[PDB]
Amino acid sequence: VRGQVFDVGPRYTNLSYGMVCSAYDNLNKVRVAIKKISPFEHQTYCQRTLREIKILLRFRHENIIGINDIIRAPTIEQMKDVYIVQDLMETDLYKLLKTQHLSNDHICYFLYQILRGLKYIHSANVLHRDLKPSNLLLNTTCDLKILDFGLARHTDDATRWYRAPEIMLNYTKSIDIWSVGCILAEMLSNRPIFPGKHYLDQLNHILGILGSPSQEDLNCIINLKARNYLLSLPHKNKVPWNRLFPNADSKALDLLDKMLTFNPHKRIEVEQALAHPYLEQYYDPSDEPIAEAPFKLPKEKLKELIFEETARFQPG
Repeated sequence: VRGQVFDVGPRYTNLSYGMVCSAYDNLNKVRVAIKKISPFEHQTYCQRTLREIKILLRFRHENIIGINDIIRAPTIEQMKDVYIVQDLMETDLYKLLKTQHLSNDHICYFLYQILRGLKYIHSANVLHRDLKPSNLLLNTTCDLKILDFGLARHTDDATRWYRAPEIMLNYTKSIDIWSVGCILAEMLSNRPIFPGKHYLDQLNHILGILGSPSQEDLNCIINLKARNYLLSLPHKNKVPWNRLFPNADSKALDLLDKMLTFNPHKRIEVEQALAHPYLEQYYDPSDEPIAEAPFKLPKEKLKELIFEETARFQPG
C-alpha cells in the first residue's frame, strides 16, 4: 500500500491525483497515466471493463490510446482492483476547446487523426458510439488519440450532443461519422453545434440547422412514432454553413455538410472523408491502416474473463 489505495508496482514511482493518476514509469523513463478500476461487484462494470480491455489489447494504432501495462494480483481471489497504464496525454479536445482558438491547420490535422483512428476502429467491426471532445486526447505535439471503448459494440449488435438523428428515430457505423461532424463544427466555433437539453430537443437543434428532412429522407423512416414525430414539427429551412461559420475554410464546410447529412445512407463514409479535398495535405491510404484481427455472463465469469485477458502483463 502507498495511497484510497493506489498500489502500482515497483515500475511506477512518483504520483499526482476507479480514479486516474499520473505517475513516473521507471522502465520507459516517461511519465504515464494510470486508471484504477474496481468493477467486480457489478456485472455492468465487469462488462464495460472486459469490453474496453479486449478491444484496446487487440488494437495497435497511433490514433487509438493503447494499454502499455496492466497491474493486478496474481490470483482471481486477490484481484480486487485492476490498474490500466496508458500514455500520458497533455490534454483533451474538451479542455482545449474551452480556452483555445484552433488554427485551420490544427482543425485539419485533428480531423485527419480522428478519421484515421476511426477507419481502423470500423475496419475491426467496432462502433465507438461515444465520440466527443473529452474522448480525444492530445499530447504536447498535438498527436491525437481516441479514448474509451467501454460503450463500443460490434457492427452486428451515449452523450446527447454528438448523437446521430437515427439513434433517436431508428444503428450503423454512420453514427460515428455524425459525431465526428459535430466535433468538426465544435472545432470551427469553440461551441457545441447541437446543444440539446433533452432527447427530442437534440432533434430540434439538428433540424434547426439542417432544415426539415426531405420527403425522400422521411420515406426511409419506417417507424411510425418516429416519422409522425418529424411530421408534427413546424417546417424549418436549412441554415447555410457559411452563415454559421463565416471564417471557415470552404473545403471544411463542404466536408462538414457531408458528415452532418440527416440520412445515414447518404452520409459520407470515413474513408471518403479521408479522401476529401480538405484533408489533401495528410491523405495517404497506405498510411491509414485497417485492423489485422476484426471482431467476430454473470459477475464471476466476467471477473475470470478479465483475469484471463490481463494475463500477458504478468511476470510469467
